[PDB]
Formats: sequence, structure tokens, C-alpha cells
Amino acid sequence: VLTQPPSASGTPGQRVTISCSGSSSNIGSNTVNWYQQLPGTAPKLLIYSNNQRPSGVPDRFSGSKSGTSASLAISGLQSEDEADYYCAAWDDSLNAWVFGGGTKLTVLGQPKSSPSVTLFPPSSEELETNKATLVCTITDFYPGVVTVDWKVDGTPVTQGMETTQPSKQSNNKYMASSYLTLTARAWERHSSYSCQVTHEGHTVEKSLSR
Amino acid sequence: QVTLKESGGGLVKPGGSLRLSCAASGFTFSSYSMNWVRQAPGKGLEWVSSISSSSSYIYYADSVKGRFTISRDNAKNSLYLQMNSLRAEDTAVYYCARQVGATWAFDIWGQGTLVTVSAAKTTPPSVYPLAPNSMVTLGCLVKGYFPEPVTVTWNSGSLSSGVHTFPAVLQSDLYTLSSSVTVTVTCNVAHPASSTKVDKKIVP
Repeated sequence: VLTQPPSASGTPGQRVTISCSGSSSNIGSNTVNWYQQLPGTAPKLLIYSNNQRPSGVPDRFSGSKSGTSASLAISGLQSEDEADYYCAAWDDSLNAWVFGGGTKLTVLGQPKSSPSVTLFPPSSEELETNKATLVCTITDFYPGVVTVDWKVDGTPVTQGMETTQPSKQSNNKYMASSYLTLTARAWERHSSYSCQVTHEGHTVEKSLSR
Repeated sequence: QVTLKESGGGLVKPGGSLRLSCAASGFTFSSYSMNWVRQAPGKGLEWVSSISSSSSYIYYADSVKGRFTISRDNAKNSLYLQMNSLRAEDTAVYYCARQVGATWAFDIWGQGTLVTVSAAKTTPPSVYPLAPNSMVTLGCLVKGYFPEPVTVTWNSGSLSSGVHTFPAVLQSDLYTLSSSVTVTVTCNVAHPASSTKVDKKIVP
């Protein structure tokens, strides 16, 4: 994919930029288009040919492209701009469109709040079934976007992970949970386990030993 | 009145097949390249396939190569996607989108149609304890149930302060959810679809 920051934020009236980093075969060789997706709705065209706006798109949205990177700037942030933004470019090597991973833009309506992370080991009851699930709970964060990374004996995990979409809490901040699924034999083969939660420019890592 | 409308979405078993359709209105359908783009629940957009004005040039994402076939009927103002050997990872909202000639931008999108790939049958949850010093956090892992929802409470609703009941994840073809309480502590789980209730005492 094209690499985008998971989250971008600002207070109303501020100027916020969203980066989109690709490679020579896509952004390096072709124009970038941007799509805005409001929650639960279909995407819409926001920017085309790097910096052109279709009718209906306000001039506070602007695009640029340089080398293998593209950028979307939103000036004078308005509450209705809160949405997911995706960049996209044709890839000459794959003969395919490549989309960015998306950026949720939050228009700050409360101060930022870092996540509270708790890591739970598998229970002996579950281990009896030959499965092991570690649970990483994440609460009280705002904006409502986190990235979760897991490690086993210091090595990054690439499989057996699932993370919930963040949902609103009683207090109007966000919560999410992440799961690491292993076999009971894999759990017994390793010692150190960690869940790392990235929120804005703040990373929190919780660890345990089997 | 330039619109696109997808249809044919629904539930299909793994290994099964489904054909989506997209009806075009208010424009000369034969003058445009057309695309399918999909989005798995809570995930990013993933381009699927594209077809030229006269079907001379057809492209597929590597993830769907040899399983999906794009076609069009210019007289019937319709775009199609034939999806074979469907897998759980193909579950998504599928959108059809019109591509502009000069700019390659997808300027008009349909509302989307949901395709769910699952052979899951009604299954009760297994309930396991979550236990690890300034404040003690205990919980319940409600694993492998289908369909949603489950209801979770603590001490029959009497313990409400400090509780967080999280949304579910699809883990394989079944749901998993967790609930925790920051504080003789019982989690009460109800899964109406399987007519099951579980009360589990959690101890550190």
C-alpha cells in the first residue's frame, strides 16, 4: 500500500496536512488522487491529478506531489471535515491501483488523552483447549485512532493478531482491544510478550513474562 | 442524476460464488472505464478490478487473480463482478466507481453492497477469566460465539463503575469480545441466539 499516518488532528480553524508516501512505480510515475470517506458512507473524490478539485470541494482542501510522496492540506479546519482520507495512484509495475491505508482526521473537540493499556495472559482454562489468547485492552484515548504492534521474545509478530475498531466510551473518549492468538505449545515455547499501542506521537508498551 | 447502484450482495459460504451488478443511470455508460473497489469491516479501501469502455483492457488486483471476473453489458448499462472460490478475507462492502478519461479519477461511486463470506453456524461462547497493584483490573474473555450480540454485566448489573465492555472482533469465523472491571466479582454473559447464559466468578 501507500503509507499514510493513521491519524491527523487539529482544533477548528487550524491547518493540518496528511502525507502519502509511495514508490517509484506508483507516485513516482503517476498522478495521485484523494478520496474523502465520511463514517458509514461511500468514498467521494476530493482531489484529482495531484492538485485539482472537483465541483463542490472547497478551496480549503489542496493537494501536492513531489518525488514519490503526496500531501493533502486542509486549512481552516471545520467540524464537517472529520472523515477518513485515502490517497490512490496507479502502479505501473503491478498494473493495479494502490490505495493508502487511510488517515482519520479528527477535529479536536476536547484535549488529547493518551491510552490506558492493560495486558492479560491466557487463562489455564483456555490453555487446556490447546489455544492461548493474550488480550490487550485500551481505554480513555482521544483522538479515536490507535495502531497496535505485538512482540514475542522481542521479535515483531506478523500473524494471529486482531484489533477492534475503536468505539466511544461512557465519557466520550475511545476504547479498543487487541488480541494475539497462539497455540498452547507456541505460548509454552516463548517467555516475553508485549503489546505496543501508538497514539498520535505517544507509544505505550505493556509486557509480561509467561 | 448521474448515479451508480450496486446489487447482488448477501451471505455466501467459503468456497462459494456470487455475482454482483452495478446499474448506471444519467450518463453514457459505454464512454467510461468502470471499477470495483472493496472495503473490509473497519479496514481500508482495496481496489479490486477495472474494465475499459469496450472491455478491451481488463485489470485485477493480485489478491483476486484467477477467482474474480469483471464484465460489462453496455446495452443494459450494467457492470458485473463474478466472484468464485470466495474466502473469509473477501467479506467487504463492494463499490462500483466510474473512472474519468483524462484524469483516471473515480468521480462517481455507488452506495455499496455488502458481501459476507461465512459458514458460521450458531455457537455459544466459551467464557475465560482475565486476571494479571495500585488498582486491580479483572475481566472476562467471551470467546468464539456466533451470531452477535452477547450482553455482558458484572455482579448482575450492580457493578457498573469502572467497567469497560469492548466491541467484538471476528477471530476465524466466530466472534470474540472482552469486558473488564477496575476495582467476589462475577461476570454475567448472555448469548440469546444460543439460549445460553454464563456467570463466571473471577479471582486474581
